[PDB]
Amino acid sequence: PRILLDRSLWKSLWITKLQLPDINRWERVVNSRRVTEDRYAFVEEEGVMHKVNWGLYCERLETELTVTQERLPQHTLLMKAVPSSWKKLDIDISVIRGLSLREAMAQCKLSLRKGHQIVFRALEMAQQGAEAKGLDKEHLRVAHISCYPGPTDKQIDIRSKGYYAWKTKKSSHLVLTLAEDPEMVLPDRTCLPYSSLMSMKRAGLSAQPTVIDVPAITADGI
Amino acid sequence: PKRKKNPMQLRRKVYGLHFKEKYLKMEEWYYCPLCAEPKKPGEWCRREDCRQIKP
Amino acid sequence: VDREVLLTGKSVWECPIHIDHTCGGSKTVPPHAKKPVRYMDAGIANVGVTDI
Amino acid sequence: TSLSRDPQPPPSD
Amino acid sequence: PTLYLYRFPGPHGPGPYTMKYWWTLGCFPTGMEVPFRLHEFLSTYQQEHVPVEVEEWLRCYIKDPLSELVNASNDFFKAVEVYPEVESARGYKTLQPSIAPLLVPMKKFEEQLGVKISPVGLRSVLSNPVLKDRFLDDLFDYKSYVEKGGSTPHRRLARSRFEGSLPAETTADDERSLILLLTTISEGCINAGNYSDAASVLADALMFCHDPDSQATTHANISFASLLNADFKGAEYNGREAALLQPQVKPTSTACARGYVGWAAAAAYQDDFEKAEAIVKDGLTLYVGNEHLEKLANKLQALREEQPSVYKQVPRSLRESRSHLPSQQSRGLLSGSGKGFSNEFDWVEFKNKLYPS
Amino acid sequence: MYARFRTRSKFYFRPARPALAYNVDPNVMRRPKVKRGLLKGTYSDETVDLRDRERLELLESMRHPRERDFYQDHTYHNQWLRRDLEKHQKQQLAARYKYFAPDFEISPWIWYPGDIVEVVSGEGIGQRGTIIAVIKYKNEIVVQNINVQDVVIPASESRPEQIVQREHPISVTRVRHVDPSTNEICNIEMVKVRNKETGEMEEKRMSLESGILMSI
Amino acid sequence: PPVNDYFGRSRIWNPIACKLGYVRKKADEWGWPNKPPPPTGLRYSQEFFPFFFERYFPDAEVRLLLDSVLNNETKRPVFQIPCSMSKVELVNYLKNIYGIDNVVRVEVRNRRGRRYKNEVGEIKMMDDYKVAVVELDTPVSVELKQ
Amino acid sequence: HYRAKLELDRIRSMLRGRARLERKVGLKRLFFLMRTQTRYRVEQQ
Amino acid sequence: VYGGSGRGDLLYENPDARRHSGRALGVLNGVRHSSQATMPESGQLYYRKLILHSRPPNGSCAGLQRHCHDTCNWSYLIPSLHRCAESAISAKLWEKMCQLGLEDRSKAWVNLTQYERQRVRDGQNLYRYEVHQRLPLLEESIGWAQLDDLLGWFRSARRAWVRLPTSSSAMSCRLEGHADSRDTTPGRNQVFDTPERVEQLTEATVHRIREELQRLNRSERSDCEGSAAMRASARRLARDEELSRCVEEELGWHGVAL
Amino acid sequence: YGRRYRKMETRSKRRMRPYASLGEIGLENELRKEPRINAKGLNNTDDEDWPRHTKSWGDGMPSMRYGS
RNA sequence: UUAAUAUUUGUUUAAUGAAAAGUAUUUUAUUAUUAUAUUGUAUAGUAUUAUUAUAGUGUAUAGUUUUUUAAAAAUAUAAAAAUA
Ligand SMILES: [Mg+2]
Ligand SMILES: [Zn+2]
Repeated sequence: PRILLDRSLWKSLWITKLQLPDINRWERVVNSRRVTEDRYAFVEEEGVMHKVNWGLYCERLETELTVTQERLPQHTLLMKAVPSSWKKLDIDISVIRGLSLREAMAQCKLSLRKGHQIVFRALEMAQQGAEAKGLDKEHLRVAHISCYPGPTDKQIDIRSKGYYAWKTKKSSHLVLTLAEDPEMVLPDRTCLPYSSLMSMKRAGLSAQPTVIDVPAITADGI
Repeated sequence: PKRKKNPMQLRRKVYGLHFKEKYLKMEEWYYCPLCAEPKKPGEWCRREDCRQIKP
Repeated sequence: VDREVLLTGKSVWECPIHIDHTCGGSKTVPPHAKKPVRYMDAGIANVGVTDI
Repeated sequence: TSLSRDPQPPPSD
Repeated sequence: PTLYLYRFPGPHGPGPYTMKYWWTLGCFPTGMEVPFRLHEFLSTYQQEHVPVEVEEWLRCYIKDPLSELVNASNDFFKAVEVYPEVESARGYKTLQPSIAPLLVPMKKFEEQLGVKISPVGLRSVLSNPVLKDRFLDDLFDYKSYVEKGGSTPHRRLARSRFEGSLPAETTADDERSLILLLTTISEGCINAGNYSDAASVLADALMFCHDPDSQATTHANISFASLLNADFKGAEYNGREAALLQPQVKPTSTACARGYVGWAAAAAYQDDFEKAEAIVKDGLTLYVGNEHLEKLANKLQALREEQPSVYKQVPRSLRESRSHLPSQQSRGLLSGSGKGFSNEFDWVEFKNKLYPS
Repeated sequence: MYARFRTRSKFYFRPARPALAYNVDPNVMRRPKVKRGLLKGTYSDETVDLRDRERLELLESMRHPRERDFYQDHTYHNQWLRRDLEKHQKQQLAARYKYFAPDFEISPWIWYPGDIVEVVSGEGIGQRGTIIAVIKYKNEIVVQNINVQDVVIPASESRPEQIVQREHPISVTRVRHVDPSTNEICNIEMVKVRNKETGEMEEKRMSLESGILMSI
Repeated sequence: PPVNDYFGRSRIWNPIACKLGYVRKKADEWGWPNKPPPPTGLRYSQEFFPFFFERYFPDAEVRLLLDSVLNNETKRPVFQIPCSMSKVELVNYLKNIYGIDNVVRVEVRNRRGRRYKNEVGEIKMMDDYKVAVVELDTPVSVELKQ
Repeated sequence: HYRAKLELDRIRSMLRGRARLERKVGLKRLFFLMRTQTRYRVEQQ
Repeated sequence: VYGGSGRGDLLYENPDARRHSGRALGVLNGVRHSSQATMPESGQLYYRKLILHSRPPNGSCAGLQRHCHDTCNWSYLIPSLHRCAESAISAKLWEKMCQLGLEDRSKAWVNLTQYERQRVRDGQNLYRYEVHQRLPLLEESIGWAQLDDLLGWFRSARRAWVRLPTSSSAMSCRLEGHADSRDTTPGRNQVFDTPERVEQLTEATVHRIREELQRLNRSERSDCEGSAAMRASARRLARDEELSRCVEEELGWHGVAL
Repeated sequence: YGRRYRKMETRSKRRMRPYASLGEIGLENELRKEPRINAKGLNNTDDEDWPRHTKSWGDGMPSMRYGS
């Protein structure tokens, strides 16, 4: 080539650092010279296409999207390399979507499935993260739980009397979103069966819990 | 004679009662009046209180 | 040494490690080896142009 | 629970 | 003429079944893969490596704690003032604006002061209009005090180290405003419903106060917080410490009466109704007139009117068994043993029982 | 009673993503440059990767005890035979350590501490500075108050985490000296010159425009 | 390739002699081929430069194990020597250079050089060393002032 | 042979299931559908 | 308009042009007839509706069951403009410009480098663009705005060094272009009189700042009368004084006087 | 033929005929410690029938199938 | 896709109708002692023992080639008879 532009290719592959010295600089050929102007992007203003600084525009878009995702009142956890097949993991997930955090963790603790245990761990971590961010505990609810296929390992093994067997260990990922919903009402789970009620009655314990009137916190002494 | 099964034949199993009652089903639970833990009616705790009286 | 120079600022001139660019191959050539003279090389570097 | 302490004087010249 | 590879990373990438080997054995279980850990080496050793002379001279150029406290308090006050007020709708509870820009200045203030403040508590005190006003006033007072008369806790620590190398006056205005704003944050956190966090905040809030009345008030507040958190032992401890500070408190303060109330309620939750009645009797003989004691005495008497009709008393082996308040239920929901998941029968806990530690 | 489960089509058909020709994504110069997932919608506050060493206990606890692995303490093939690395990590090594190549140092060396040098390209373009340090074997220059970034020092047993501003090495290709008399950019070349008080001949640095010798 | 790539416990020394080995030996001996070769008498005599230098400036790496004698009164200190030495060689070494004359018995045991991998995974093996366990009449100890 | 691939690729969204997921099955289905519809329109509609 | 860019999105995507793709368009999502392949007739309303409504939700579309970010809030729009001004002009350059202006009254620009001049011009341009984008949301949220953000509306313009119009200054003229060729298609929120709408928005926000200040003063007076005592908090006194001085100075900088 | 290797190995290694009564297990304990006339013979140690609860290490250690 | 599948299912257990070694690897560690060159070390596993370099004052708590559990059918066991 008579004029090899620094972003063009000639006996070379596209290397980012070698073909783009500065991303905000656009190189052109003017008067048989490499002219390095500022990069502009076209935006629609007042019905015409105006040119704005491309680097500033991209940084602005990224920062605005980031701050919106931040101040959106929810907590999203992305667990990777979960030791379970994506099929069985989604089968176990299909029961938790659209539940309160309380009932979700209760079902996970009372279930007998590896997917349920893994998502219990995920719920615990997401609840800790939401508490750290500043969300309340009682108004937490799972909003979007999904799993997509992840890494994979292939393991061969010998068996009795010399037979090779193949196995495909799978792994999936988990996207778990806890959201704050003030209009949530939780069903009364404190109900006891009549058997336990009359058993505690025979024992002498109060079947009804003792509510003690606790005074409020006052800083009058200071 | 065996052949690959379309996605529709892969979703016929969830229509039966065997698939629904095995994987996707919730629990009836309450709070252990002595342990303050979720408990199914019929299964108790190891603690001395939960063995003498059934919470 | 990269971390140390970044934290201190001392100027390093020689490489801290001896680089054997042959990966143990230079010990295979006999010691008295020397490149022979090649007359009339088909190159342009000997002209020493500075404008093209 | 110890607070952030005051930096130390120059040990050498 | 064939080769045997037990477990190798698949086409997409190495999974956990191979990373377990990578972290325990040191390399993949096949041996054909060369261990390459340059990235983590650069991330850990090259970063933590520091020359001796620079490490020794680092402690000379640390920032001034007084200036750091002043700047952190200024920035945190600016942030909490810029934070908007919640607009109350009608028919549905409006979602409070999440505190995104408040975590960094609050974290700097926490790491400069040596105390931890709850983000949930800050959100609650910002939602509450009057609590927000109290917090803003106390923070401005603390700012003015630390800008005019330095840091009383830092001066106390300096004098302590000085007397260690070679008494304690009353609490200063800065420490007073600090414990006031911390009590406000704890009240907001209790309104939000995090009793363990409120107790943990007040436990460090008590360290700044040195006057007996402020200490008695903080002890009463910690007793109430631990009572709501179901930590009856600490609740009773603080409740009786209030009455221990009683002889040195001003006559106008009822913090000792509230401590008596908390102690009696902790005894009642421990199911020692006789002890609770004795405690409330002593509290009434001390302060013949007090509603916090009178209401609790009436409740205890209403319970004791039915106590002898069921078992003639509360049993001995059945005490501290019935779970009353929902805080311990919420805590056990997370700290409970699962069904087949994590229990005495699972091996990850069975080996912990078997081995010493 | 029964949760609504919808079988996903990705678990039935999931082809590989289209690859790039010559590493040329056909729309690099046309689309904006933002983080991955922000425009698409993929966002996550924290990413808890189980393949890290810190989560090894959790990863082992989440699996079932019946699963077994037989080569925990010994390997099948001997792991002391020197064998080659992988392509991606060899390329990482070749990209990080470029000064290992023969004749990587620039000859002859002209940039010595004490000169006034202006940055011609890259970040900090049009700024003059004094050469503070010279990393010769890497062909890098540490210039005063130019390309300063925050270097961190981890907390030890007695000190906390400490972050401080420090200059970073700048490549020699994007820096040019400044004439002491003209105060402009000038090409400088090595020049052998004998001293007046010493018969030996030393190598100084001379500019083409003004003709000024620079000592070492 | 004839290069042995195994760096394990069973590393074998190749008995086959290569031409380059003889060339390098001769070149280090008398600067082949620039300088004329010394006569057979000087080549086979005790005055030949390598033997003369090995006799008048001996080179033997003797390393003491700090754990064997540090803060413990031990009667069997251990040392690391090159493989070309023997019990008599080591006892003469300690008697003439360091003055340790009271040597009861030296227990010889060869040991393969230490092998390890660096960050990039290259297998680099340290030089081989012979372990010796010398026995003295009196127990010795070098205290470490804590 | 000119198999109508690049033209019938854009109509795969009208199909369902595997014909919409995979390419060749959907292309065969669309080819057969268009051929039989043209035949019906010419000789029987 | 549904999938590509919403109402207050700073993005610009031609909904019918796939410029953000790394692959040729193989399958057409919204197809009504078999004849939509060789001639999709796209651009017609009744078909581009199907296509753009069958398009999936993007990061800014905020799908139904997923939460939707609060964007129409003035208390969020103002810090957006402020952060854009900070991304445009750095703190050092901002201090240099403030000193140069307070010292020479826009007469010693020769001290600034051409790169800094271009940075200032690009920052002003980007600020004008984002104001043109947020104008509908700002006119929507002007009703229930708060005093802090109403003052930040002028703070951000001052930081970006853009003098707001009042009946340097970059919001005074419109972008040149013949009205017969300018884009006027419906559905795309694009104001055509920016110096005429931003000026009346500034007048309205000045009136709103006056109303908020008077409301604060009346609430303080009513609280004092209900308490029947003149016991004002030091924090409130200092806040009132500093906010009065700040609004006075920052409106005098732009040229508006209460 | 279909005979599982593991199951047939266990069946051929260990006995299956169950005891019928406690008197029968007593008679078996009596008739077991009898010398072999011409057979191979097995070691009759002085603690073969004695309680191994203190001898064997695993007879007291925590067990999962017996639950502590 | 076959696949909610086929075969497998093992952490001291019902301990075993039983118990004395050699050889070649893998892995290495400051053993003691007789107290004169060199040379290869110990336990633990793994594979093998016809074709004599392993059998006697008397044999390792030896249990991975020994393997989990609250159903019918199929299948295996005629050493599963108190049948034919
Ligand atoms: Mg017709
Ligand atoms: Zn219980």
